[PDB]
Amino acid sequence: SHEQFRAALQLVVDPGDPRSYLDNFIKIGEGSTGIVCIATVRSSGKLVAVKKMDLRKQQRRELLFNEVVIMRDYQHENVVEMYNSYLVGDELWVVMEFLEGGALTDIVTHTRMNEEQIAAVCLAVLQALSVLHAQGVIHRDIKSDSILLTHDGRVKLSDFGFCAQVSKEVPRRKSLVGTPYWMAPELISRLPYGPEVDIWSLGIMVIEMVDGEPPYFNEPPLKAMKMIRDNLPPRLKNLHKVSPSLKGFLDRLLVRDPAQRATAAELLKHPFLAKAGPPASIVPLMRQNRTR
Ligand SMILES: C[C@H]1CN(C(=O)c2cn(-c3ccnc(N)n3)c3cc(C#CC4(O)CCCCC4)ccc23)CCN1
Repeated sequence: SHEQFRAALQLVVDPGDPRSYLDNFIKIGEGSTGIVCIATVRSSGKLVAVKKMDLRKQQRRELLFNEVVIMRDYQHENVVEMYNSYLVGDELWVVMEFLEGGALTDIVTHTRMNEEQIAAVCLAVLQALSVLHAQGVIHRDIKSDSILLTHDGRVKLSDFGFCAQVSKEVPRRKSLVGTPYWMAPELISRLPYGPEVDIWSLGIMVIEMVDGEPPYFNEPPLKAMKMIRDNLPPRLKNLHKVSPSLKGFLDRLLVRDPAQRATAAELLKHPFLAKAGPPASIVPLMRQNRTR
């Protein structure tokens, strides 16, 4: 029931009607079940990000609990910070840190990044993923859209709307959750899975950064999933010279067998991440800067 869901959600969100201390909502994104707005904290003038989920439009409701609960009080340099969560009418509102730099999707679909830039993104995501995996947090939506940047190029992991929590007692999830093109093969095959699905999704995002799009992106999503399930681990098709470290790096991420796929803590030591540039190397790629 809808009101049954709204009632349970009211117990886990913060109390209050946040429309009191926020105004000047500017819509900047749409996710098919919700939107995302820039808002102004009326008491300080600072800008925050506010995402509003239409409760009536959630295929499966438990996911909204995951994000608001798992992310409350979470602090990491490479993770977008959630300030508060509120139930407003038929919408869940998440008030979070606003990243003015926007998504990595805008960079990857317009220009090809150099290895120093790709290494910098990988390092930021892997640092966030290693801390999250250690606490049992599975992101389940790693892609370019889930990467947000500051104006000076700092990488922050975003969109924990599909995240989940595993423990020593229940160490695996089984929900069919994620974006079809970045989904791990064990997940598409409807097997139980753990944090290793994020490592595969990261490997697909490397292909994004090199090739501009994930494999099979021209195909409909259900077609891409059948192909991920049955085909061999993609390697870069963007056949412009790639360094051997990047080649060896991707070979540790895009492993069909999750038990053989490298973990986040293992990849933090990989030679490819030595290529990582400073956050400033991301800056020229952003739309506000790349045409000057
Ligand atoms: C096509 C797009 C549609 N999208 C958007 O429009 C989004 C834009 N932002 C922006 C943008 C700029 N700055 C910020 N701070 N957020 C989003 C943040 C989240 C999120 C989240 C959290 O889970 C992170 C951990 C704490 C709790 C909340 C989700 C979606 C968006 C998503 C990508 N695909």
